[PDB]
Amino acid sequence: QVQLQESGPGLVKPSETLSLICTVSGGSITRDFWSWVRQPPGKGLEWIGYGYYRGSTNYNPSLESRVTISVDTSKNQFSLKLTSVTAADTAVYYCARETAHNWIDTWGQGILVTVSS
Amino acid sequence: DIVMTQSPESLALSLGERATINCKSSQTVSFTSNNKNYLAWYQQKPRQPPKLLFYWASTRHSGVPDRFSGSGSGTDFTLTINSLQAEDVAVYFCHQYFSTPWTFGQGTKVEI
Amino acid sequence: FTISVTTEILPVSMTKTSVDCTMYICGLLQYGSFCTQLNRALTGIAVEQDKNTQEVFAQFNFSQILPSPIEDLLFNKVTGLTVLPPLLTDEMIAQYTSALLACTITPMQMAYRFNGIANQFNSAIGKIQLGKLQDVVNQNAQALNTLVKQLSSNFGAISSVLNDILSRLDPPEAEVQIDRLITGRLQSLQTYVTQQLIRAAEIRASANLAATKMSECVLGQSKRVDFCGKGYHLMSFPQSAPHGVVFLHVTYVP
Ligand SMILES: *[C@@H]1O[C@H](CO)[C@@H](O)[C@H](O)[C@H]1NC(C)=O
Repeated sequence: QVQLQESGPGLVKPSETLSLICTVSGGSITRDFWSWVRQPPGKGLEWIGYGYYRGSTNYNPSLESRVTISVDTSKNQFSLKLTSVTAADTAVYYCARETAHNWIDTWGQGILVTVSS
Repeated sequence: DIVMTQSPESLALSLGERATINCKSSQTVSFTSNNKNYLAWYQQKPRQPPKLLFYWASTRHSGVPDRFSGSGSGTDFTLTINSLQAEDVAVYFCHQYFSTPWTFGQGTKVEI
Repeated sequence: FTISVTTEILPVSMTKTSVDCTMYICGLLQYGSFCTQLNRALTGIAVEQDKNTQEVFAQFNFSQILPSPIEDLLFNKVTGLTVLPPLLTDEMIAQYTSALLACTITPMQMAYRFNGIANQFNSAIGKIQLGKLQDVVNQNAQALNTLVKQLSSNFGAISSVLNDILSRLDPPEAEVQIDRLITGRLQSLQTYVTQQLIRAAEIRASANLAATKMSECVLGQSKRVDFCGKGYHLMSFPQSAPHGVVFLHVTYVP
C-alpha cells in the first residue's frame, strides 16, 4: 500500500518558481521512478517527467529547459520546481510512482495551482 | 512524440450494457522483436486520484473486476466494460510508455 | 539501315555490410540469438554480393572504350557496423572487363557480324559522353545513417549509453532499461536486415540479368531483339562501374 500526498502553495505568482512536494507514505521511496504528471483544465494529461532518488532524472522534451525535480530520501519526499511559470501552467498535478517499466501504479490526489494577480 | 487519440468520446451507456473505448496511437507502441504492447489504461473518478486498471494493454492490475477487458494490436487498442454498472462512471484514458514523451489520452467520460 | 550505341546501366552489388553482436549491443551480457540470426542473414547477403561480381564478371577507333576514359568517368562521376572490403577489388574487375572486352573485340568482325559505317558508330560512341548506381549507393548510405541514428536514439529508455544506466540506475531497474535499449537496437537491426534482404534480392535480379547479358549479349550475338539494344544486335561492350556494370550495346535498325 503506497500513498502519495501533494503539498504546496495553491497560488503561484507569474514568472515565479512553482514548488510542489509529494510525500510518500507506505512502501519505500528508493524503489521506483517518480513522475509529476499534469492535467490542464479541459485538456489531456501531460507527462512532465520522472526523477529518481539516485539523482537520475528525465524531463518532458517540451519542458526540459524549465522543469527541475529533486528526490530527498531523508525526508521521504520528492519535489517539482517549475520555473518560468506562465499563464498557461494553471493545472492540476498528480505525483505518480512509475514502476520499473514506467507505467503509473499509484497516482496520488493531485493539487490545483493557478496564476493570478 | 506519439499522439494518442480516444475516438469514442462521452459514452452515455446505461446499466447492464457494454461500453467500448478505443485508443489509437500515431505509430506503433510495441517492439517488433518482443511484440509486447507498451500501453496502459487508467480510470479517474471525480475528486479522487486515478487508478491503474491495465498495464501492457492486456494484463490486469490488482482490484480490477472482471468487467473490464483490454486488448489491442500495434496501434488500435480496445477497452470493454462488460456489464457496466453505476460504479464504472469515470474518465478512462490510455497511456503510452514506449518512447518519450509519454502522452496520455484525451480522456473519455463514461456517463450513465 | 543505321547502327547505334545504347548505354545500359545494371547494378550488380552494393556496399558490403556486417554487424558484430558482441560489440553492437555494448561497446544484459547476452540478450539472445536474435542478433546472431540477424548477423547470419547479413553475412549471407555479404556472400551473395561477393558472388554476384563473379556471376557478372570473370564469367572507328576504340580509344574511348578499349583502354579507359569511360571507366574513369563512371568512377569519378559515381560516388559492430563494419563495412567489409569487397573480395574482388576495383583493379581485379577492371582487368576482367578489359580482358573480356579484348576477347569480344576480336573491321572483319563487322563483316562476320553482319550475317545475323564507321562515322555512324563514331557519332554513336561520342554522343554517349549512372542513375541507378547513385540510387543504390545513396540508398544504402541513407540506410546505414538511419541505423546509426536509431542506435543513438534512447528508444524510451533514460539514456543511450548502457554504462551510463549501470552507473546511474539500480540493477533491478537498470536491467529493465537495458532490456528496452537492447530490444530497440535489435529492432533497428531487424529493420536493417530485412531492408538489406529485399534490396539484395532486387540487386540479385539485376545481377542475374547482367550475367545473362554478359553470357549471350556480349559473347557471340543476341539473337533475341529488345533484350539489349534498341533493335537487332551486333555486339556489346561491357564497362566496369562502381557497384554496377555499364553495357554499350551496338544495335542495327532499319
Ligand atoms: C577517336 O575518334 C574520335 C572520333 O570518333 C576522336 O574524337 C578521338 O580523338 C579519337 N581518338 C584518338 C586517340 O585518335
